[PDB]
Amino acid sequence: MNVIAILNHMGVYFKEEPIRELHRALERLNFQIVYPNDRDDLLKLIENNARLCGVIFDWDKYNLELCEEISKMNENLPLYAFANTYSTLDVSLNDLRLQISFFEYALGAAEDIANKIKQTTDEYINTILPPLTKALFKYVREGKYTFCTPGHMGGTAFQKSPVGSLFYDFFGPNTMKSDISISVSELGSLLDHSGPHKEAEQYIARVFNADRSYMVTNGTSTANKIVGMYSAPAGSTILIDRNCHKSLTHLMMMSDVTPIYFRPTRNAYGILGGIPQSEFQHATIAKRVKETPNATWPVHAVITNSTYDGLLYNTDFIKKTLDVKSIHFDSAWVPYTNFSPIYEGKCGMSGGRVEGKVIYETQSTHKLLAAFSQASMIHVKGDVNEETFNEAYMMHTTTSPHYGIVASTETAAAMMKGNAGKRLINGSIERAIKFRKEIKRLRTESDGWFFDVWQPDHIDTTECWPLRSDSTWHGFKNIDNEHMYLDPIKVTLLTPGMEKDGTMSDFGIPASIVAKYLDEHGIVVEKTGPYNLLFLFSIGIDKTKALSLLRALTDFKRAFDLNLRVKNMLPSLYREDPEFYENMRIQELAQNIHKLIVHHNLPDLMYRAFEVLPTMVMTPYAAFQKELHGMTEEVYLDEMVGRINANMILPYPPGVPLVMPGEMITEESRPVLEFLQMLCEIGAHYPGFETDIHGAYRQADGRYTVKVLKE
Amino acid sequence: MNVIAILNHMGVYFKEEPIRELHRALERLNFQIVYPNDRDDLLKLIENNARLCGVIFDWDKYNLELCEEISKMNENLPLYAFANTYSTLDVSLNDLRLQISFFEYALGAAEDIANKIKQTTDEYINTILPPLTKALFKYVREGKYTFCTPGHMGGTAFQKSPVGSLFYDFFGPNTMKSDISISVSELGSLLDHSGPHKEAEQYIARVFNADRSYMVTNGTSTANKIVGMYSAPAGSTILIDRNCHKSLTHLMMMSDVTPIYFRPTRNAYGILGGIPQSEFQHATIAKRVKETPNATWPVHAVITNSTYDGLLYNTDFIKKTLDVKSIHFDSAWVPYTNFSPIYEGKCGMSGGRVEGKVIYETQSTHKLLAAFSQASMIHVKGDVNEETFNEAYMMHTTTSPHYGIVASTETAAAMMKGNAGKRLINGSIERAIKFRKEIKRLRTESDGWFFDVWQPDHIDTTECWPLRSDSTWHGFKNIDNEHMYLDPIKVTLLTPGMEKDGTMSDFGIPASIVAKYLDEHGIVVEKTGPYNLLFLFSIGIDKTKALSLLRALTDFKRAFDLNLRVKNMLPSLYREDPEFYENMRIQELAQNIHKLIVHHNLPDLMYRAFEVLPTMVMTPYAAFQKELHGMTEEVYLDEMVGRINANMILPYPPGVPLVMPGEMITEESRPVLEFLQMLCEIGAHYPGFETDIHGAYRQADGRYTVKVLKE
Amino acid sequence: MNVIAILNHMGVYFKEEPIRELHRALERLNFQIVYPNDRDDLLKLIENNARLCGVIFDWDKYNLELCEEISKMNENLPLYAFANTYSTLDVSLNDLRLQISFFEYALGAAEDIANKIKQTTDEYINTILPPLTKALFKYVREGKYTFCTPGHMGGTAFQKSPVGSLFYDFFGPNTMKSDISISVSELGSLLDHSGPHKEAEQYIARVFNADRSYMVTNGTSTANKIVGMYSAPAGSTIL
Ligand SMILES: *Cc1c(COP(=O)(O)O)cnc(C)c1O
Ligand SMILES: *Cc1c(COP(=O)(O)O)cnc(C)c1O
Ligand SMILES: *Cc1c(COP(=O)(O)O)cnc(C)c1O
Repeated sequence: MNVIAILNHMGVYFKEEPIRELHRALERLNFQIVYPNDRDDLLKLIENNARLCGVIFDWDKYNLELCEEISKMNENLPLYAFANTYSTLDVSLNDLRLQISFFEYALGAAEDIANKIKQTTDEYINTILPPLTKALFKYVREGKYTFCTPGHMGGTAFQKSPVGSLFYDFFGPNTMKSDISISVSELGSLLDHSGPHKEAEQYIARVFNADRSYMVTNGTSTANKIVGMYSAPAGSTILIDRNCHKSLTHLMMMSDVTPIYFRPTRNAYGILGGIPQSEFQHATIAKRVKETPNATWPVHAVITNSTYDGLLYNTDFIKKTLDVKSIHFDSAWVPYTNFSPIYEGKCGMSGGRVEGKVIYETQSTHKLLAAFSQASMIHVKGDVNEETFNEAYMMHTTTSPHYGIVASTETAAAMMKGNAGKRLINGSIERAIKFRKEIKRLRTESDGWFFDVWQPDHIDTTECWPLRSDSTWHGFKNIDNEHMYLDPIKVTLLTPGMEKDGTMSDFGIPASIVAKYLDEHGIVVEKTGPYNLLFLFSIGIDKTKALSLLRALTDFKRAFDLNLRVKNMLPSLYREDPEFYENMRIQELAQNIHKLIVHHNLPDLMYRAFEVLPTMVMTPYAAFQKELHGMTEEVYLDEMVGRINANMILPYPPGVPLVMPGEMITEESRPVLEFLQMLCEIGAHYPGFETDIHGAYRQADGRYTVKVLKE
Repeated sequence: MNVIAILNHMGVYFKEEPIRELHRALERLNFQIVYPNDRDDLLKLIENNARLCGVIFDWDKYNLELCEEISKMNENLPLYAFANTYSTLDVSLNDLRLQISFFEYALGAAEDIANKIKQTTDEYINTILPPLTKALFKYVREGKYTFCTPGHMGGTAFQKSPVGSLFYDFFGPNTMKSDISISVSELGSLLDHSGPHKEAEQYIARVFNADRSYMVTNGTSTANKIVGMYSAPAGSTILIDRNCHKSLTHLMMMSDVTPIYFRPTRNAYGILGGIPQSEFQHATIAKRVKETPNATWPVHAVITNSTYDGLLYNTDFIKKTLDVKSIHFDSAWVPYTNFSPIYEGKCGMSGGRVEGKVIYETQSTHKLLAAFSQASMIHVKGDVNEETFNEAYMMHTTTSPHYGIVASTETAAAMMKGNAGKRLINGSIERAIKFRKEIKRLRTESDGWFFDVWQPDHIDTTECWPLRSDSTWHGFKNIDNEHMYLDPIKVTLLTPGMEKDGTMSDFGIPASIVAKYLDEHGIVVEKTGPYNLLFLFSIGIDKTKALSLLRALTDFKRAFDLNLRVKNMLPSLYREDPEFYENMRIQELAQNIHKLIVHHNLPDLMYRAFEVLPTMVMTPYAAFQKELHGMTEEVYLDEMVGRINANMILPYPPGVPLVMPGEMITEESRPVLEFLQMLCEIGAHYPGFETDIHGAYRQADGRYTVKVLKE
Repeated sequence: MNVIAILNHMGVYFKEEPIRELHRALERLNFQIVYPNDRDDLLKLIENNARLCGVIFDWDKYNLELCEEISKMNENLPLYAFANTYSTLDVSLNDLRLQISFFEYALGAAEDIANKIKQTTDEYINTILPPLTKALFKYVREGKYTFCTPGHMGGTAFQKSPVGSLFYDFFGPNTMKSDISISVSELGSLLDHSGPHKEAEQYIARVFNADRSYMVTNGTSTANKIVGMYSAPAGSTIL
């Protein structure tokens, strides 16, 4: 932050001479001097260059063309405008947040002007930063408190060991000095909720529109277990979603509760939809209570909004139909549904406090924002006990938190405040919609097959495309209108190979081959398998990272139409088995895999398997108790009908659980077992595409083994 | 790491000319050149300067005086010794780990020598570093895999926001690039325990002498709950220590178990001793099972070794008398009991595998070592199930671990391996023993009172001082011999004010006033209150931080003997209440507080209160169930006899729990209630020394309120 | 105030090399470096030279010949003494007012040492000066309050008149900026006897051994008329 802009050359000498004298004075305090050209030149030095804090221009030249466009980007940006004798303001310059510092054209006084710019720049730094981060940066340059934790104390022990000097010189001197615990008086403690930590929690909830919010320092996987243990006593009933996370499954194994799984919607490509509106009724929930042994009235509900693919729900209908006093929303993929008018009424924070209910959200911080890993939040909207919810937060958070992540956790809430942060959320949406139009433009004009974006036929708008009932792009039968939304920054590329009715075709390329082709250039697909390609277009994807993805997609069509070899296209796959992948081309491998999907019938053995649910004998908490006593055994995959599993089956593809720990496969869940045996055959012929199931151990013959319980 | 040493000036020209030519060649690749004088000069450039990797000296001048002292410090340190024509080795140079690189004195070949030094230096970096850290540093300069988590992607989003540029320019560009998740193929995942993470768990367990060790990324407070949820089913019996931690209390409130509290020893100064040998008997444990309703055979035991003050126990006697198959040792203060011969047989890892038992330890990493915060380990010594214990670890660690802390967790185990790490553990002990002798030297020679170290009269040794039965320095009656140890790096300053029998005196200064006086110069007291001052002498405490503590202690005697004012000595205390602390001196405040301790009788109302235990009605897990249902109420402190509390009482001073959540104060625990009412009176007369109890809330009249359960 | 003294030479290289690295780091923040000779050389750099604030010497060489003579001349004078491994204090160093800052001989950390000396020097300035004078110097560097008396406002009107530029350039920029009236909130007023002016009256009386003392701004000739008009009514008798 040391860029000073000097716009507009008057041509006279009594105005350019003070500029030349100031040029030699600002460089003595480390400041970069730039000279833009016209009005459009200064506008490009703010959106692209974020390290600018000084704009020098003539006030009697552009008093209305610069005070309006700059105010729409940054409000507290200092403006070192130079006025004259006959200078005045304008009536249209009253409702604009600006910081204009006037000066004169006096010779010899250039030294006093340089001291005022440095003092004004320090005021801008001490304003846009939160008080928690301000106390961290001040303690590095001035704090000298000895005998504190940790033992390194800014890297003192690293300067005495030969191996410790390499780890300290990589990050930097200012990196280890900010690693302090609760051994500081002028910073308070995180568990005490006092001092700078008290004002930090009120600053995040005010920007994100909330009443009280904490700072989880162990990722979202930990924040879901703290809230789940607040409104679920031993022996109650919870309403967890079927499309849950690995951490959400362990929550059912740590508390003696009786969960009730929902019935989400799904298509044939593998993209899971959402929970229908009929499941939130009173006659639907109460019907499953009597059918499930040992189950009372549900007091907590876990809703995955959005899912792993990115599909927003309708919170305006759940907060009125679902009769749960503690409704939870797993907002681990949408930490931005507030800073844009196309996201109002789509989350729990949008709106107001529900009478007699409370909304919990675990907005991830390190997922789709800009902060260190292992960072999460707990958004509470309602009237809860402060002395009770505080004890549950200390059950998973240590007494010495890492302030390096805490400073970045609150930073994400400050980077989005104001018009400077709205240009990053709306900017990523405009870059995502532009990428969606570049696919349809290069599809009809191309000569052959081309990738397709899972989007409606009409994308001539900047909002969330609703999933209506008279469309064929989504392919969700019996879908509810005004309930399923689409995330514009969640572009899902649909590779050719299937039709629009859900059947198979004759010519197509699976998404597993494209996933490895993008890895050679440094692109890893977020979700691949059947015929989908999920990508993340958050604030970290600029115009360079977005255009680099389109160029790699055009190279795959050129290499496939010319029929190239595997060695001259996929060097990483050739090193796995050079003998088998010798005389093989890109067209021979793409056609042999497509025939195996039609032969084994993948879309049918996957849709019917995920629809039915195995018979849940006991609660997931009771299954973990038998494992600690040693009553577990390893059986074959073909010999397991009528047994209780011990772990959760997570087959890849897709990425959703199959059998929960504590269920039994009877005659109702017959297609469930057929889905596991089909992946063991298709993933054994060609190397590289082996079967990936988190729970199936590979032996020395080919047959996988599962972990069940003793009879 | 770029320091090259050139020792011994022969005086000739055919040997000094290649040195001058090499001086201009090594500077082109960023290397600092130093020229030591005699033999003692080179020895000071290694212990103090850890960034050295090149030693150039004549082989035919000091072939035995340098190859022996350097080998005792660093083994893999390269030695760029220059040999001659008539050069040979020595018989005494066979059992020494060195790396000697021979060269010649050729003109013009100085460029080829610089390439060999840079290549040898790169081999030294790629050897002393663990494979997990090596893969993290290499991924920064080569790995460019985009479209992955976290969202910042090396700090890309920070370059677009004005406030984000100030946070990216603080830690450094190489800091954000090293923040990656499990979205990397060549680094594996932490939950999968494969790849670099698989070899990292074996490298730590080998140095720390263990079979399997993990890396907890949420501090030690979280790792204690992982072991507690493995050998303690719902309805069993655990043996938790009375001197537990805040996280250990929440473990009893999350699992339906029946804990049995021990009876640790204690004196009058507030320093808690340890568990006697009689509590580990079979007739003592089985007697408390019948007296406690709903209690079976104990299957798990939690032993706090060491405590908060630093007192090692006797693991050689516990592992034979205590009949518990799952014995836990809370080693949250001794992460170094395997690098010195004066610590053998004092921890659970020392020795061998116990037949039919298993030892669990939670060594703290960010306490007395050198690593980032929120880092812990789980040491397992026994025969446990791998597929069962792994599920308990994933119930508290997120799926995307922060590799910045994981790389530093294994670094702490790598910085101590070899003789280079033994000089830091034994070096901190030598600096601690030297500090203990400087107190007794400045006590008799001084003219007046002086601080005293809680140590025996004979400290003329370098080992752990045992607590015998014929000594008066410890003041623990009915103590067991060869069971209580002393940590030399845990110096506890005993301020004058009490006698050696446990009564009170006439002249003394409390430790609370000294605690605030040390904060002015930059010294934070770890534990204070009655008449004790606990400090931490880790590896980070060098000779500068050690000598700075003695100077501040001598300044307190000078300011007190001359009778100075509070405003001219304690500026922080004067700003709290300038009106009351106006006409007050340092002698008037030190004498008024000492009379309040004798009047209210603190040592008697604290020793008898901690001895007796309240009547535990229900288990701590059952007390948390009534809090979620809204059956709590706030009552006065004077009206609570016969009620069940909801929170844990943690009064300061000292720092140990008083009443556990789920206990009742009857007629047996009468002194327990008197201890809470005594602190409310002594901490209300003079500002700054208010009553600090983690459980009692301050109202608007003076009387504190507690949180109990409804009848 | 920017003179740093480095006394004695141990002759070794692991102690003189950190001195050479610190020599190039202290000059970047405007600090003069002097190299005294023997013990009598450092004593002449304190009584004669008053702009000195840093004394660097070996702790294991003159631990009693320097900590006694310097204490007899200045109490809050910082002492940047470098200690070693086998270093300790003396029993005759308990009743002496000194400010000893310990360091090491580590290479590469010369930049961090320069930041500790600059902050220690700033703490020395903010301690020996009274709070009234300290608040006046900070108001000049940090103070953009407009529409206040007097009319010059740090010398603003002097930059417009040709004759006024000769009077403003004679004293200095920091001279006219320190001439402020009671138009400042964080400095209080002299007639109100509150804020910094309240603590200044109690500080002067404590130095000159008194209970209360004011500050007359019109010489002694005016102070004699204030006391005379307090204990001499109309028609009384004075001696
Ligand atoms: C990725 C994810 C998590 C894990 O996020 P972390 O911050 O790494 O713990 C938890 N829940 C959901 C729904 C996720 O998608
Ligand atoms: C300090 C301490 C802890 C907490 O350590 P962290 O690594 O910060 O989690 C836990 N137990 C004991 C006994 C402690 O002293
Ligand atoms: C010199 C003198 C004065 C005048 O002093 P000023 O401070 O200039 O007013 C007054 N009284 C006596 C006795 C003097 O000697």
